[PDB]
Amino acid sequence: SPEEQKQMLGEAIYPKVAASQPELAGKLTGMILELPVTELLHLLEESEALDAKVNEALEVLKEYQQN
Amino acid sequence: STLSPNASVFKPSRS
Repeated sequence: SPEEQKQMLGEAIYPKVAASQPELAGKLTGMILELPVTELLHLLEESEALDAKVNEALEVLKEYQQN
Repeated sequence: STLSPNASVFKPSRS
């Protein structure tokens, strides 16, 4: 299913996210998993693309939880 | 953004 597709890609993305955000990795990975599979495969191939997506999700999350 | 702060926390599986 698409859900297991995302979950499987999440399994590869999570440790890369956790290496820079060990506390928020679960939440940041889940946010990123909204993206389509082709984009997720791109993030797994390009560490600087994943990093920028992590930073974006960080800023979206902070705005959500602050103001 | 396209990212939602309402997204589910990702949980890894284990054996």
